[PDB]
Amino acid sequence: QTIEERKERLESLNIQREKEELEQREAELQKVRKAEEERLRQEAKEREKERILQEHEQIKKKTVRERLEQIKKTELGAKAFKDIDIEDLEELDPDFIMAKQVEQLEKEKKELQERLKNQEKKIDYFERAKRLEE
Amino acid sequence: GDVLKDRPQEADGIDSVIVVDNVPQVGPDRLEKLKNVIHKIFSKFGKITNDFYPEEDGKTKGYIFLEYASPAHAVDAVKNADGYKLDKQHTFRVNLFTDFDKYMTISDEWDIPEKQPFKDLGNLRYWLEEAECRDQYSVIFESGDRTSIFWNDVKDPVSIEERARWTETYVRWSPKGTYLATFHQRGIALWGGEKFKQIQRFSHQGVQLIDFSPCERYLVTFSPLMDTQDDPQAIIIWDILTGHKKRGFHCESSAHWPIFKWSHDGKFFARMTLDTLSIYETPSMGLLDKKSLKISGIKDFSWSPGGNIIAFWVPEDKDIPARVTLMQLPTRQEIRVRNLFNVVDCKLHWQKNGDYLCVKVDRVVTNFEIFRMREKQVPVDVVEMKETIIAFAWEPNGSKFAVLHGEAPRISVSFYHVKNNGKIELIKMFDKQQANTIFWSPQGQFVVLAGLRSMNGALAFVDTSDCTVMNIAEHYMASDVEWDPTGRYVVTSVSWWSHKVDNAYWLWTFQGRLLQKNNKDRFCQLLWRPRPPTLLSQEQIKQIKKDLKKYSKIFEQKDRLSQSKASKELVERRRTMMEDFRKYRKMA
Amino acid sequence: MKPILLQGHERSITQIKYNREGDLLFTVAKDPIVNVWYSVNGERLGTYMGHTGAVWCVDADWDTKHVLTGSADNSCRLWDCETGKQLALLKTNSAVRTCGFDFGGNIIMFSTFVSFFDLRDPSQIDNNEPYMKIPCNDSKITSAVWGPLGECIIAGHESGELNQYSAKSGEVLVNVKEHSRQINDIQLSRDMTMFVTASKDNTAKLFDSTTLEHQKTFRTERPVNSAALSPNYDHVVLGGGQEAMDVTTTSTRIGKFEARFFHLAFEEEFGRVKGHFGPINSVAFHPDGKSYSSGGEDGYVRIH
Repeated sequence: QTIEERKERLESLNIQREKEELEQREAELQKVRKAEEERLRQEAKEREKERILQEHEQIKKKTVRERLEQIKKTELGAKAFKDIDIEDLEELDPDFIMAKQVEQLEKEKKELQERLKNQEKKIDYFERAKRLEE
Repeated sequence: GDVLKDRPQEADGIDSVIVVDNVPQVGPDRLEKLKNVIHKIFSKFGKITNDFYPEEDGKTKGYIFLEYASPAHAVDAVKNADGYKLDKQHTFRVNLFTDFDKYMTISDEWDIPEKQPFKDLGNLRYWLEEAECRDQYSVIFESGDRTSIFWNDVKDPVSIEERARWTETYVRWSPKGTYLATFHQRGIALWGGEKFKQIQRFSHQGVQLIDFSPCERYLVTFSPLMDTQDDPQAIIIWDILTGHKKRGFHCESSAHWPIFKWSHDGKFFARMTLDTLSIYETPSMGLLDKKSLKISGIKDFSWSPGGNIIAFWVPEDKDIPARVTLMQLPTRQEIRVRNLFNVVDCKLHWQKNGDYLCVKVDRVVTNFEIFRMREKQVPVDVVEMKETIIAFAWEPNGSKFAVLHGEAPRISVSFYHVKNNGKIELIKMFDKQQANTIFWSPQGQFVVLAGLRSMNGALAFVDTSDCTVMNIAEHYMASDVEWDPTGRYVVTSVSWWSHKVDNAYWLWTFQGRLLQKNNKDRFCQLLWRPRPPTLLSQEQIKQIKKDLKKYSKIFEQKDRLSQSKASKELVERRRTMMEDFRKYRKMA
Repeated sequence: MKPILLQGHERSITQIKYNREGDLLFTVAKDPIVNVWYSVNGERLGTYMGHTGAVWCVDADWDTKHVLTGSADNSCRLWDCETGKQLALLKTNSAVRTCGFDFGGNIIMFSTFVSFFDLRDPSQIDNNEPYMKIPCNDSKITSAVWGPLGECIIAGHESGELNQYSAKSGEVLVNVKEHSRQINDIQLSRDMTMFVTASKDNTAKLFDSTTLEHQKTFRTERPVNSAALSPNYDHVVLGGGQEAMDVTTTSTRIGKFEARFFHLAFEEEFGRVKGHFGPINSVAFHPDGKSYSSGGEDGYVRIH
């Protein structure tokens, strides 16, 4: 049974050595997982940063391109709002007072006519005297 | 004859004997000289039959007594011949039988009584009493079809008196409102009063033009129709008050009629006959024995408006400078001679108080000569303008004046003042107007800086205390501009007699704006009748010159109430009817 | 102002209307000759004479170009204003009594029945006949006219009635007894959006067209036959020759028919101007607000 004995161990020997190599074979697949991980993290920072940095510069560039005060706030240079209001004040108040003054003098002629009205009866006395003088 | 006061008989006489003046007197050689010249008196008496020579007690005679073949033909005898051939010193006279103790008839024993007072009461007395304004301007419509005299238009009344054919031809009012004058084929009528009664009428057939003396002694009438009652003439002079004929006068060339110019006070007058002066004293219609008032070789003349001084302008002779003349009215002597060289044309512009005279000198460099007539020795200030002056206007009664110069799109108004310290000043320039005419208010300052503006209202206004534009009238109608005598109305009007874009008269305030218009059918003439100020008391005029404040009473509400009462309800009865009428406007 | 009255006719004027610009007033009359006058200065340009019976009515269009008359002579007439020549002649079966234009000129009213006439200016035809007839309903229509753009028709009636027409259905709506006598004339407002009716029953009224509610009565002591609305002024005119409120009505030599000034919204009489020689038969007002018009038994129109 010596020939019989040798064969059984060989199956055990073959299976175990292969399985241990299979464990080694499994390990190599596992090592690949560690290998994959390294590239991704570096890229993650890089991908975001690379796009952002150009964008950050470009977004600032776009604003800077238009940071020129294209509207220079000196288009006409008057910058007038209260200009229309101030003129309206002097003319309106003066005209009323002046007219009243004007009216007063105008009215005064009637008042002078009242001084004249005493003279007007006096003038009829002159009219009477001249007719009397005859 | 020989006598230094030789005249014939003073009346027509008996019919049976002929009188011959400058006759065939007794004495050798003197007799045959008027043998024919007295056969003038006796030639139309038939054949002269006897012409006995009377001698005045042996002195040389001028007259003889004559008889004819027919005694009663002496009335014929003195008209069909005069001036038959004569020698020595006798010619051209005839009459009838040496009549004497001649007589004349004339109005006497003056008592004014009737017709003295309708004219006077209406204006310058009632006017002063009247408290409204606009100068109580008269009205003329449809070439005299309706003629109206009116009261003040600011108040409810317009029309004071209106009549048909009151003025058949044109219109005229006197300078102080006392009289209104009318023209007609039969003569002139003076009208006056609130009811515009007939004041005086001068019967004068076919009178073509008239004028009135400043002191009302004389009426001046001008006609293209000639009458023969007075010497060969085309002009009658009438006494305006009495209707009496004062004088008649010839006119050689009727170019313009300011022929009898008057003194400032109206006391004396001057008149040109061609290049000769005839002087009629305005008070007496008498000749002035003042030497200058018969002057030879003067060429233009006018009077001071406040000083009675005479002025003459004589254009420059070949070698002697042109010279302006100041002749005083009675003394007749020179107070100032103005000799200037290269003068081209001259116009005389006086100030209303007669304090200053401006001479517009053309040299073209126009020069103004301003004479300080009140300051002693009459120093003359010369204003050298440079740009073709087309108008001058004095401030009435003041020492300021206004001028207009230049091209019509760029016409400049310049206001000037003359000062007590001699130096003249331009107060303000108002450029680029269309003005060519000035109608100042009688009260000062309110100078109407406006052109003709006929159908194209380009009128403007300058006040002169502050050189300020008070108000503008855009009235196309305005062609003439005048201020009221009171100084409270300036009327801008149009004439359908003259043009046809408007036909109306507008009655406005002298402030500077047209208020409203009363239309006139043909607008022959529309004028404010004068309410001219005759006098004033300086003390009453001084300070307030009111009863309290502003004008008269401090309230000054006596007339002011009417605006609010009449508008809501004019008389209550009129109201309820007519209140609906413009309630409708808003609501509907 | 001065009113110029033209009395170029020997028989009664029958209707007046001013045109849009108002320099012409169009009038047709009881004498067989209608007349066209310049309203501005009162010069009479001419007469329209192709009718052979009393022409009861005239109105002038929105363009102020042509005037038309309708008659009891069995005809309806459109007239050339330059020479008065009848250029075409149309027969009608009855008297046309009141006229008033639609705002667009594309339609016209006629009073017979209440007739509706289309004008198809694109077709070079002024129709001889009305385009529609509203037949009578218990009464007879004395007067009728077309409101603005033809939207409503307002008719005054011989029985004192008012009638109302629906443009989209073409017919009459209702009436009410109000007055006792015949409607003599009817003329539209200036914008034609509302209207007044009139009758010889001694009452005058300001009426809403849209609701048929009696809104207002305008009082005179005289039956008013005609009124027109004036552009440039809010006015109503009240009218009689003979006082009309008494039997044996009598006139003065002067001519007691007077122009009466009234408020359109508020209704009061505020004064009068005499001068016409008959009952007012017709009325028109100037587009400037400068005139009013009276139509007399003497045949005259006076524009004031």
